[PDB]
Amino acid sequence: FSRLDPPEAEVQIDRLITGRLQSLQTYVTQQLIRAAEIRASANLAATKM
Amino acid sequence: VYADSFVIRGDEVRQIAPGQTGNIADYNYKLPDDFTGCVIAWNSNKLDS
Repeated sequence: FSRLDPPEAEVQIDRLITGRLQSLQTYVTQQLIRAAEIRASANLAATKM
Repeated sequence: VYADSFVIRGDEVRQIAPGQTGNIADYNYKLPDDFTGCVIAWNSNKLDS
């Protein structure tokens, strides 16, 4: 926002908004799969106990 | 539609664009960041000078 002229800068920061959004989307997706294999083992512990 | 009209120096004809600072757009006539519409610039050394 300091060096770039304002309309072009908006273009260059579109990389950072969707770059971090892809990083949260990837991180959340791994937790969704990883919570499935824990609930498959939480239901195995609740069955054993 | 909302028109405008003024005469400036030829050095600062590119200073008018949105988001450009200087002295003409800092003291006399500024355009918004979200400016929709455009300008028609042409040399007038024959008439105004």
